[PDB]
Amino acid sequence: ELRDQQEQVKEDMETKCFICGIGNDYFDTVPHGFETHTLQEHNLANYLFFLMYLINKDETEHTGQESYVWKMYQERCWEFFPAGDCFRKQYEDQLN
Amino acid sequence: ELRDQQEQVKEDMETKCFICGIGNDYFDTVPHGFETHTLQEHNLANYL
Amino acid sequence: VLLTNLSEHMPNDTRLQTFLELAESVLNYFQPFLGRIEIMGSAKRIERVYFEISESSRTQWEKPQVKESKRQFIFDVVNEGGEKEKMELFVNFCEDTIFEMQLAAQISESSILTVRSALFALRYNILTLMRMLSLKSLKKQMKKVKKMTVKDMVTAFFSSYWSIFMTLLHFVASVFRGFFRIIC
Amino acid sequence: FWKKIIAYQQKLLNYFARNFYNMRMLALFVAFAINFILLFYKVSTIAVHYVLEESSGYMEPTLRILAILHTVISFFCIIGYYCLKVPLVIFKREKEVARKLEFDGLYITEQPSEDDIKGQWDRLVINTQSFPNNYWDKFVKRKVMDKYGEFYGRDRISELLGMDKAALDFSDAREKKKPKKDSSLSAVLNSIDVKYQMWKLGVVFTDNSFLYLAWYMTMSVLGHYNNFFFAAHLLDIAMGFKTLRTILSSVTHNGKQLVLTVGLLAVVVYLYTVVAFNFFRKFYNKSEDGDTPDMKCDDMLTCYMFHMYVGVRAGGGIGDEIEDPAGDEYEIYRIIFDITFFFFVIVILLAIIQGLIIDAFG
Amino acid sequence: TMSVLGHYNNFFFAAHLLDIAMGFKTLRTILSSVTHNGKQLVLTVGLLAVVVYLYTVVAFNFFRKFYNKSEDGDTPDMKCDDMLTCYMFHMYVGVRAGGGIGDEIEDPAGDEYEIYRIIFDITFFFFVIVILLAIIQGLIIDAFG
Ligand SMILES: Nc1ncnc2c1ncn2[C@@H]1O[C@H](COP(=O)(O)OP(=O)(O)OP(=O)(O)O)[C@@H](O)[C@H]1O
Ligand SMILES: Nc1ncnc2c1ncn2[C@@H]1O[C@H](COP(=O)(O)OP(=O)(O)OP(=O)(O)O)[C@@H](O)[C@H]1O
Ligand SMILES: O=c1[nH]c(=O)c2nc[nH]c2[nH]1
Ligand SMILES: [Ca+2]
Ligand SMILES: [Zn+2]
Ligand SMILES: [Zn+2]
Repeated sequence: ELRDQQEQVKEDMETKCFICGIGNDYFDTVPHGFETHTLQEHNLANYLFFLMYLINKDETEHTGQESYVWKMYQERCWEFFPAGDCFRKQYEDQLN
Repeated sequence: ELRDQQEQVKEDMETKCFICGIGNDYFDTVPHGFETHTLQEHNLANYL
Repeated sequence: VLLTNLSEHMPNDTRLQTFLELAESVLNYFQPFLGRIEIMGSAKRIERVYFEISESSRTQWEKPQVKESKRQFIFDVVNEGGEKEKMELFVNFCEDTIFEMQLAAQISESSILTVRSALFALRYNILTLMRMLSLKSLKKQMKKVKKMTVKDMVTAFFSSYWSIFMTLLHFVASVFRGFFRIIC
Repeated sequence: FWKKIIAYQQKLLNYFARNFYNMRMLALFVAFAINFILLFYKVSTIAVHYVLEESSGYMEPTLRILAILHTVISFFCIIGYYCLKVPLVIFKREKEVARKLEFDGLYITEQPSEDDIKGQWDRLVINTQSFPNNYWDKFVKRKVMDKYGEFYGRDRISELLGMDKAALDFSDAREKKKPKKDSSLSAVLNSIDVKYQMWKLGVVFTDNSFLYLAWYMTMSVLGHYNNFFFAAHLLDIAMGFKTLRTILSSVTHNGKQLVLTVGLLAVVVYLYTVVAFNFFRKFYNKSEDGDTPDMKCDDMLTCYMFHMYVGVRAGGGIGDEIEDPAGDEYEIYRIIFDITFFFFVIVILLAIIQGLIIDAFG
Repeated sequence: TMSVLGHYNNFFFAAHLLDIAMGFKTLRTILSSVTHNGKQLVLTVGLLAVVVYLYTVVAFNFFRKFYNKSEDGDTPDMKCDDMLTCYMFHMYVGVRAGGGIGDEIEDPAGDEYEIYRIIFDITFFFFVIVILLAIIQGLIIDAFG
């Protein structure tokens, strides 16, 4: 069962992304769609880089979205994070 | 199989509520949706 | 960043792609530093966010102190992470990773012989195979077997392949000798 | 005449390639018959003369004939494999090397990783004139020339790939050619390439199936010297049947974790041996007679022997073969020692290796 | 035929007690478990035979001197002198030894082939007892399951 749980974790990564949980099946319509969704659209590294960018940027110089995320982060509100959605799903009707 | 049936019962509780059987996936759109559906919306204790 | 924003919000307009080909080198250079995430907007729409990623922060990311920690974090959250505990744990791990990468930046201060013996063995052994053609001893057998004899022909062909197998054995022996020289 | 050597050679090669499979089957049957003949073998009583006892009285001539026939059939199996499957492997590797040469520029835009025997070996085939010998067009050289020559440098890229621009211009210009003669042996020697034959035979030797067939070769020729080497050919049934192939590959499939589990068993046995060496030596006498002792755990090498061999196989722990600890002042320590050995070594890690193998098979 | 032969010899009537397996569904499943995976089972038995043959050949060529099974010293019981009897001594009583052929073979301590004997018996214990026997066992029980 320990082996099975490790394999379960690995294949859950392979099937779905962490940030919004949309399975690879939707992204798989376009070539390397899940891979792209992982490295640029929904990247854990990119989100952490955004967090450090917010921390290292001055309060005066924050943009609108940056200030919104910073305010929500201070108040420990995680709604700004996407939940079962992305840019591709949001604008599927126009983009595709 | 006895162990598997016990785990099956427990995870069936975790996935779906008893009263109407709608899975947690629908309630999961809002935060703690299944938990809320269990303690106030569909509560066995409340029905009793 | 402005060009990327325009391109992503309008992929259809061809003039924008013309500017993109005019500026491919700039975008290619700025691709590692460019950051791209999707957030839930204040107007109930998903909005892409673009930001700068520093090279030092990247290098700290590839440093192993990040790697083992993120292994552990993923392993924990995939197994025992709830709907909301997943995301709070992600934020907590982000802060912990920030601290430990600051620590890493602080602490930071500022088969060839196998291939090559195999090449020797193969060249030597094949050259020995063609040393028979260099001696030129097939023309005399040719002149003897000007006449027509399928039995002599099959014997000669079998001898040539017989020695090709012998050559294979010499190659195996040379590989074994090289292995002995390297292990000793 | 030379027409007739070429004709009969191609006829033999085509026959052997056509019948290569059934002929491997006949080789397997000959090996089985040889082993069945060896079943009735015997020793006679100082040089021990191994004499084959014969119930009917005709076993040894039949064994000689079948050994020679096994060698011949196996050699012709070599011939059939070379005629049949070798060109396919050569063509596949030629396709790969051409594609990484053109699309990726593995040897022009980049360089081989230098840890890849495949790349280091395919470095030689590039300059050969027989490049795509079996991969359709011989114009991939010109295509790579057009793609990468002007960017990196025409002269030395032409030196690397094997052409010259003189031939490229001569292609468009007028050409006169002198047709080859089958009589002239020197013409065929010039036509065949030392570097291409280099690359081809190296790839063939790198091929795994050719290595298996060469193993079959060596086992047969050694079986001629000693008839018992023919028993190794009976391992070919595992190659023959898919289920036996699955059983043999089950070991390798989980073999990495299997090696780790064997190492862990070794670690545990070492710890138990150290404990018994420090404390429980007095019980390790294995001599039935009282006059001379057989003091097994005096040397830790012999004690680790006595554990690995015969304690793991005891079936109930090392406590079975060790003498009874009743009445000793270390009685409870001995009991805990042997019970923990029975659990951790026999009940555990052995069921683990067993389950790993059977689960890989499943 | 079993009944009419049981009239001649009353012990042939014991064969009719196999009819309970026909009678009950669970016993029918147990009896059909052998046939369900019986093809792979025959192949596994053949592989066990192959491995035992290889070990017998090795012991015949090298390890004959250990195969004495006579308690008294006056007359020897030289088991692996003939390979047919040695293959007997392996198939029967080495597979059933429970700890490999090393249990019933005499102790190899002090011989110049000591390490070779140890590797031989340990590999026999693994490949024959721990392996391929668990394989046949698991095949049958998994067919039943
Ligand atoms: N949201 C996601 N973010 C990042 N990777 C994701 C995501 N969803 C799935 N993946 C997959 O996870 C892999 C990269 O993430 P991760 O760091 O967990 O794995 P990895 O291959 O072990 O990485 P690394 O070699 O950098 O340690 C890729 O195979 C990618 O497709
Ligand atoms: N319809 C439901 N009514 C109540 N709980 C539900 C329902 N559906 C799912 N649950 C889940 O069952 C749990 C509470 O119910 P239950 O009493 O069966 O479990 P418990 O944790 O053992 O409770 P307790 O500690 O009170 O004994 C919670 O985890 C809740 O999310
Ligand atoms: O594009 C092609 N690919 C091939 O493999 C081939 N063979 C002959 N002609 C061919 N053309
Ligand atoms: Ca401002
Ligand atoms: Zn996502
Ligand atoms: Zn409900």
